Amino acid sequence: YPFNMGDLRDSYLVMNRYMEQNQGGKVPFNDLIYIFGEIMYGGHIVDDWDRRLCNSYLFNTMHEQLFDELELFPYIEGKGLSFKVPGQNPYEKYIEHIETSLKQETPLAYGLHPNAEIGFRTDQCKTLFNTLLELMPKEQSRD
Amino acid sequence: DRVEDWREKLGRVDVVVNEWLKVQKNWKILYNIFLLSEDIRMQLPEDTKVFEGVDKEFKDMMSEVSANPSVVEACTIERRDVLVGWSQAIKKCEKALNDYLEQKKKSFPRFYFLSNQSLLTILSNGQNAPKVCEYLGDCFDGLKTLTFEPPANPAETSKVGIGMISKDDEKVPFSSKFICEGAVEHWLLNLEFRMRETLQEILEGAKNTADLWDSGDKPREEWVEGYNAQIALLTTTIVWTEDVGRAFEDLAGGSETAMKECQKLIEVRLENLIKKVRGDLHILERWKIINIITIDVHSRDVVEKFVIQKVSEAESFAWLSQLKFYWENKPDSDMHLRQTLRFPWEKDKNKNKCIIRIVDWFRFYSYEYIGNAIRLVITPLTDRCYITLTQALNLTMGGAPAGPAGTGKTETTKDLGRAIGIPVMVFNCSDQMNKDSMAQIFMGLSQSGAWGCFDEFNRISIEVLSVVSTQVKCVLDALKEKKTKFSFVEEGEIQLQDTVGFFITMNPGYAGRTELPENLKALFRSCAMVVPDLALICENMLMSEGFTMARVLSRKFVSLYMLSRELLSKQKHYDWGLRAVKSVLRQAGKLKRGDPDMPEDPLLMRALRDFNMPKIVTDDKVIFRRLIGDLFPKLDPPTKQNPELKKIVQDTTKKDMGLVAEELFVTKVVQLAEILEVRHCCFVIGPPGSGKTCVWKTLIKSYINSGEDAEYDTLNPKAVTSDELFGAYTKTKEWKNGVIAVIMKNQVKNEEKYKATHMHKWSVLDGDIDPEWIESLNTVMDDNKVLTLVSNDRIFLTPQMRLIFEISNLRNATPATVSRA
Amino acid sequence: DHMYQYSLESFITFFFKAINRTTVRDENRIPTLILNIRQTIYQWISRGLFEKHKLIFLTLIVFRLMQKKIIDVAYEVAEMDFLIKCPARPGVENTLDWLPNISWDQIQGLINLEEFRNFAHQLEKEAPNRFKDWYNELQPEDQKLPLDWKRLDSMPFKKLLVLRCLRPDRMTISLNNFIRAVLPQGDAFVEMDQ
Amino acid sequence: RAVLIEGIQQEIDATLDPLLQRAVKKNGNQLQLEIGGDPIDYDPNFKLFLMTKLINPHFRPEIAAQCTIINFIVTESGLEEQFIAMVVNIEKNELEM
Amino acid sequence: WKGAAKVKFPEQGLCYDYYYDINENKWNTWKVEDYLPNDQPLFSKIYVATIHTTRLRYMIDIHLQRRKPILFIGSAGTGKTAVVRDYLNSTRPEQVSHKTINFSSFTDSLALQKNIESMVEKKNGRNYGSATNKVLICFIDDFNMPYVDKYGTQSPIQLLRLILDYGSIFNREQLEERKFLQDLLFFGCLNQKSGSFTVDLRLQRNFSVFSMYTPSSDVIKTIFGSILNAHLSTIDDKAQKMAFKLVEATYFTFDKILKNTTAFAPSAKRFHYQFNFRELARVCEGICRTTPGQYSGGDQGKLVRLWAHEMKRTFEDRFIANEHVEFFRRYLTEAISKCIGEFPETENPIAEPLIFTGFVAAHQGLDQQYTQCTIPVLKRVLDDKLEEYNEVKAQMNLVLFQQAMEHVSRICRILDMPGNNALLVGVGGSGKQSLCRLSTFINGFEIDQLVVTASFTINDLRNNLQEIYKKIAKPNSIARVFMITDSQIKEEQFLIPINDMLNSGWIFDLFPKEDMDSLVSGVRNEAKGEGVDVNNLTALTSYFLDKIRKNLKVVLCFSPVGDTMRIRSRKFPGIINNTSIDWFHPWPHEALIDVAFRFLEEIEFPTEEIRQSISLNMAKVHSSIDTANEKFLKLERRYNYTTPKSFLELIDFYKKLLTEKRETIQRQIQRYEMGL
Ligand SMILES: Nc1ncnc2c1ncn2[C@@H]1O[C@H](COP(=O)(O)OP(=O)(O)OP(=O)(O)O)[C@@H](O)[C@H]1O
Ligand SMILES: Nc1ncnc2c1ncn2[C@@H]1O[C@H](COP(=O)(O)OP(=O)(O)O)[C@@H](O)[C@H]1O
Ligand SMILES: Nc1ncnc2c1ncn2[C@@H]1O[C@H](COP(=O)(O)OP(=O)(O)O)[C@@H](O)[C@H]1O
Ligand SMILES: [Mg+2]
Ligand SMILES: [Mg+2]
Ligand SMILES: [Mg+2]
Repeated sequence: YPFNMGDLRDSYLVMNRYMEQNQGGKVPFNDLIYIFGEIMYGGHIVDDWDRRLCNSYLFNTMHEQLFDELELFPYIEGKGLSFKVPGQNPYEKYIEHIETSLKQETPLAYGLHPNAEIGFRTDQCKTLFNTLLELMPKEQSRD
Repeated sequence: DRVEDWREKLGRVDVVVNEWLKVQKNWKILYNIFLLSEDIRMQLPEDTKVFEGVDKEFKDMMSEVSANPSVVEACTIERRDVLVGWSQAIKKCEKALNDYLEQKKKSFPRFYFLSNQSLLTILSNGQNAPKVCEYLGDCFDGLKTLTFEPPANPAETSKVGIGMISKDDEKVPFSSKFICEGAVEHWLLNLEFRMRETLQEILEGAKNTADLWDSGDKPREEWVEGYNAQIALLTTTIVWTEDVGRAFEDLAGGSETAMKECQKLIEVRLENLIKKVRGDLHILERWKIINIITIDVHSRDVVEKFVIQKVSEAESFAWLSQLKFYWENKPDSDMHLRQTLRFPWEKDKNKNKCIIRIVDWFRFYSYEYIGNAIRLVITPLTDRCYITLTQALNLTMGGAPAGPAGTGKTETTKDLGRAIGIPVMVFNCSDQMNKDSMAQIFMGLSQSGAWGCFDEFNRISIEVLSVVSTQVKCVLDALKEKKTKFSFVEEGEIQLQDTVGFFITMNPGYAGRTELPENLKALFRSCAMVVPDLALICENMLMSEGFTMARVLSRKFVSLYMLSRELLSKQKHYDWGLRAVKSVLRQAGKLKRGDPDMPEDPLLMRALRDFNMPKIVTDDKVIFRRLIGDLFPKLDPPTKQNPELKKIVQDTTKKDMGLVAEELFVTKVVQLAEILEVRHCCFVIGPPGSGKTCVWKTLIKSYINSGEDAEYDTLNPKAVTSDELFGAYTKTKEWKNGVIAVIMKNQVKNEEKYKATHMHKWSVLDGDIDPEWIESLNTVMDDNKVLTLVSNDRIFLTPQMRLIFEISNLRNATPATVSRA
Repeated sequence: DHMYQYSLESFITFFFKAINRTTVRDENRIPTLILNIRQTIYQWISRGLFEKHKLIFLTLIVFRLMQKKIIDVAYEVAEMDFLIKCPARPGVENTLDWLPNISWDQIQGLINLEEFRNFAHQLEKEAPNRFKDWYNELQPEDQKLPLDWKRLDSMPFKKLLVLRCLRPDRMTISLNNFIRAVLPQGDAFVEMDQ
Repeated sequence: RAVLIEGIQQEIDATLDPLLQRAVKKNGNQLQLEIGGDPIDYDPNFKLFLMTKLINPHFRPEIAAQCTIINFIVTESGLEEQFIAMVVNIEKNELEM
Repeated sequence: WKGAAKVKFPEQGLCYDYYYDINENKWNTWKVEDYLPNDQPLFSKIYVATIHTTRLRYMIDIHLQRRKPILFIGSAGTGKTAVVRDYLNSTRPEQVSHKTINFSSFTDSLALQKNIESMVEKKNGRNYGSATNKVLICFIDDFNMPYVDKYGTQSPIQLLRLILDYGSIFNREQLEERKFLQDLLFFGCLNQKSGSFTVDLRLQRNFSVFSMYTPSSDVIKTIFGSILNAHLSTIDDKAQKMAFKLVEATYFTFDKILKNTTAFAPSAKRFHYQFNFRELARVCEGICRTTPGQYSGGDQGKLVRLWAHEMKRTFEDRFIANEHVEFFRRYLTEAISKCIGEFPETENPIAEPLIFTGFVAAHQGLDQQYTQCTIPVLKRVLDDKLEEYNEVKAQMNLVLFQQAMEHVSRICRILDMPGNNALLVGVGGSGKQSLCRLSTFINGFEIDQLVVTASFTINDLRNNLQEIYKKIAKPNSIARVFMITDSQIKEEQFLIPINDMLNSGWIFDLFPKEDMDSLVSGVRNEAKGEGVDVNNLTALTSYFLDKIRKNLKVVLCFSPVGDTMRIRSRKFPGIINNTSIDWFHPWPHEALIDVAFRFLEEIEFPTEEIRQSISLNMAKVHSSIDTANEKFLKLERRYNYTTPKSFLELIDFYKKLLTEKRETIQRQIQRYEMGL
């Protein structure tokens, strides 16, 4: 699916327009996940299994506890990555907080298992030796 | 030096020869625009007198060269420079018109959607009003022509307009006389407003009498008869939004029944309206009532979904999401900020205005007459496709519905706009679209608050597509700033009406695709379009044909045809698609209208079985009969046998044919007669050696022995060539009458197949159906009883005339060709 | 992949550029000229290549040097063919708890190579004691097979063969490690423009 | 002077078949060969190069005898043998002049 | 079907070989009329009744007494056409009117309608039959052949299914007029394994289908036995007992070819390897040429050679691969060890230099012989006759090496056999065209080749063909040959006329029916002289067609490259089956050394030992390319090809380059010797 910065920008402009109308009243997360999930990442998704996934992410992150520090990483019970939504601080702090999240890339960030990475590395190795086979010149030039 | 002098002479000839062809062609056009247009003549008196001084010259200079015919004698550097003199002056009197046409497009901005030829014609016949009205069918969604008061002097065409006529000939009368003033672009802009005023004026009268058909003597069904299709739908949806609003206010009080009573009342009106489409009605007042069915069936499905999910609060998303239609004079009107006020009722703030709300996009109803165009079935997908597009128009960017061809991306964008009221224009982008051609579209779209759907926009040259972006950006960038007057790229200062939208209907996996530059995709909020759920379309088609329990039956129906595809022996002559559904529902509908008291389940069961059996082969008869017996468990089907025709077929087969009248044989003759009575075009297919000819020949010899002389002209279509069959022009431009086509003319009247008393004539075409051959006949194969030829001579097929195709195998046949017959 | 098309005329300029950037004056020129030409042409192509194709193109080079025997590497014609495409022969249901069926199906392909003919019966001689312990460990390309298959580690291409068959995840790192050892200034080829 | 015919992948056009025949008919002093419908005069010192941008072409044996096939294909040791002369001109430019 | 309830069959016979006689009530076996020898010069007119041919003759009479159309389906060369072409000939001319329509692939629904409209007269109203209620037979041969369009529906076939069912052909000019057809029958002759293997079951229904079985060991012995026993009763009282011995063999060999399918089967590359009656006919034709004087006496050896040869040169000729030529000669020297059973000596009657020719006797001054010459006698006569063709016609210089010597020998044989049309397949440059022109001049015949311009039309071909058919049709006519090549056929349409010429007599509708009423009239003064019946106008038209067939030979000259011959063979049945194929192999090593040496003559050489020696290396080079060309196709995919024209253009170039080079020196040396 083609996801673009315009798709994030779009969903910010709608979020802005919905947080300017509520003000002191409680935010409408349930209203705001549909427009985020089903509309801005409707356009791309037709499969209806990817659609169920696309929303589940969004249901997980977006609720009342988000404004309090909340583990953005899905079901990290006792793994220890624990990348939270920063509390009230100056703007500059937010960019530093993203550099403070561990440099190590894990699939565990996305809710997948570590052993999902092991499969990707195998698929990476497979796609090398399918491209090498295509370009392997002259078939050894006989003997 | 003899040669190079001769080369210079040919070099001189080639310039002056091309200069007449440049002038003559450009003159011929500009001449025709001035010729027979005293209207256009008096408008530009400076560039018309100049032109008359260039035509009168040209005719004299042409008759002075006629003496010296040869190019060598005719060609002079004197002649050349004079013709360059005209190219320069005819360029000025074509720039004069082009700059004048732009003035009249800018004055009345629907003209931008007319072909420049049609605009020149309307402007030429500004006095002759009824010729102008003819071309407003191109401009508008409905309003094909106007009605008129027969005038004082019969030589004069009538100015005074007493009503408007739709493209299906539904009349909407005007409150008083609408006169056609001097200028064309002036009385048209006066008309464009009056359209919306009457529509608006009638809606006040509708919503007053709409609150009255709750309690008052006049029911809902008898009330719908009085008003237009557009206004009788809007008023139905306005009193639904009211009802569900009163149901939420009650359910805040604590009354649990409120949302169940709301559900009950919606489902009774829907049932009571299905009993109206069953009883014999006028074809205009079918759709005025069936468009109300397809909205009411959705109304029900929403209030069900509220009762199941137990949503007991208004301003929950569930209710915001749904497309609502209010009828309030908001004393705290936020509408002047949300959009711009255009119309006088919108600005009045004393009289009640129709407002349309959906997920924080509230925009007044822009009353553009539609004229009983068929509303699509409202699916769970289309509900979302409204949220997407509305959110896009509120976020001041275009909306890009995208999915496989046949989904109806273009149709769902049109229907949203038609619901909102707004005029939706459609463009068939063919990769011949220049910068200028597209620039004119957007300028006219921008000025006249309209919605540009672009059917197959995906095939626009990536060159011109990179401009489209620069033009679309410039308009959208203006809408964000909310500028009334905005600068376009060329012809800067132009009016912008706030309600403009853009929609690019892109077939994502279509061949010859120009991938949109990332720039352009970032202006167009995409939508995911799936082939509409077969269940929902059948559930409509069932309610169209007088079935009260349609919902349940329609789930049984989708199940049958879906499983049938999987577990029967795949044949080419089987059609389990939606096309074959409609036919079996039509034949079930004629059997409902015959006997309404019978339960709906045994009647559908009978119809489904009765028509799918003669399609189905021996192997599949035993499994299919079981498959129906699964879906309809305990229903015992009685075989509906024609008792009179079966006797007269048995008698003919023995007496005047000689063949043995087997019980299974006459069952096939009865099964052909029933197919021919509803379907003009039949396929008596089978294995090579079987009773295919003998079955249709015995039917004829009963129609002779019961009704009147059934004539038949048996041609083998594949035997003769496709050119010789239909007929085509010789080397000399003289159109030869071909075999099928001359039979089709000879049968209408004057031959042996003529119409004196012949109750059923039919031509039998006993060759193998191939795509190239049948393609020319595809017009008649469809619902239209109309045959087109190479000479453009039409042969309108009579309703008492059939096409019987006797085919062994449908191996080369297209899946559509099978469905048609 | 489209738009990796390189002219002979453009290549010739980078081939000559490389000859004119050599500072070595006839001492060990012919050796140091070859090296400079490989790096020069390699970087020229890589800059153009996407992330995913950069590793593929570098392996083609070291396998085409191997194929033409410009650098000495312990490889057999059949062995390189097996590495580039693993035929997975089913038939032997006998497995270990730790080994996937796919890994095993590849080993029955590997046993057709005359070097690894006895490698199966070996894998059922001290199966959990040696190979499970090896297969489990993180970074097994630098670890050694303690049933005296040590010798494979001492020949970097034959060991690279085994790793694909048993533990393919690590291949893309093992190959990167192999490039560096076998190829002259390999460490400079793999790092490139970091 | 000369004509190079580009494309001409395989199946040589029927109009060339009379030209491809090296035979030229001698009409007294002036030589005239019959190409196409109408015969035209043919002057001496005329060349006709045919070139085929085609990896592994296939010609009718009849045509292969009628026109001499000449394969300019830079492959394997080909370039190698060009690059030596190239390099030896650049490196050891002394004792190449 | 020997599960047949009450009326049991007699044993020792198939159910086919028994009809139920009412007067005996037995199941008598079909009785076959023993062949009486006629004097038909065309072998195609000879018809020996077999068991199968009588029990079909009945079944055709049973489907003509009724209006039930018949279809015969059998392998390409089974003799279906002959069975029907006998019946139609034996019909009464007042009851039946017979006309053949030989389908060509290009026979469209228009072309059939013109043929049917020409046959049928105009009754009263819109009806069209024969006046006097005759039965108008329209015999379709090669029913399958019509062009199968992309979809799978043959237009002419679909027309017939409009004529059989409703009987109403829409008039292709004025497409409103129904035009009902009456009293037509259609006699099909479909062969499986050619064109559209099967036709639409929607027609085959309307027809009664009758298999025609591949040649049996008995059916061959009752036909070709009866032809020779008859034709050796003539030659000698002895050398009859050799007839059955040779006919036993010609089968035995014919069988061991069909049973070894992996060697000799009809394939895409072996499309002409079709071995059926056609070959046994023109073996039994080539033995029927033995004149009593030059064969009478002890025939133990002389016959069996004449056989071996006639066999050899209608099978070897056919074969492409030299493995297949070796396989054949093993069968042929098994056949002679069993059937002819003499194995006369250690020297086999079969040998390398076995050449039989009827022109070598003529030239000397001996009368209508077809006896064997030796190679050195054939070398004198041919060389003398090439001198005689250079002297009178346009000069053609060729070498005459043993293999080209053999080629004239076995083309002069195929022209001499009346009716039999030649088909010389070989790579362009083989000199098939040049050797034919010689072969033609050897015999007293006059070659007529059409001269194609760049802009040529079907109508201009049909005036060139119509010019030839004005020369044959005069009585005292020297039989004109018709030379065609691959280059001459610019488009595939031109072949259509040609396939109808070589299939039988003359191409249907190349004249008006007023011109053909005058051409018939010019051959009424010849028929009285022959003693054939006059003012019958059925036998006279027939007798003329036999004279046109006899005085027209059609030699077409193709190349087997890129399957352009194969697609022609597929489209036109005539080309391959109706003509006696003779394949042009690349020149042997022994030949090349001769060919080179003739051209190296009139060049100087120090000790003349060089000139022989060069001509060895000129052969070796051309033989050493063909062994590299094979290495080049096996090693890489790259295709190269060499032709005998390629070699002949080397010898030219060397001669030209050697003179130039030597003339540059002989000038240079002269300056120095002048100066010294
Ligand atoms: N009910 C019947 N009683 C007697 N004879 C019949 C009956 N039905 C068919 N026949 C006979 O069997 C044949 C049926 O073939 P028919 O005439 O129907 O052509 P068809 O098979 O439909 O055509 P096609 O082969 O082109 O598809 C005819 O000979 C007809 O007389
Ligand atoms: N009984 C026979 N007597 C003489 N010649 C026969 C006989 N049967 C078949 N032939 C010959 O066999 C050859 C091939 O058979 P033909 O009749 O052309 O039909 P088809 O193409 O169906 O084989 C012909 O030359 C024909 O004369
Ligand atoms: N035996 C031979 N000796 C010398 N030249 C020969 C011989 N056979 C053929 N040629 C030459 O080869 C040429 C082939 O051309 P052509 O006669 O048109 O035959 P083809 O049908 O093969 O094209 C002949 O014209 C002749 O000049
Ligand atoms: Mg029929
Ligand atoms: Mg035949
Ligand atoms: Mg030739």
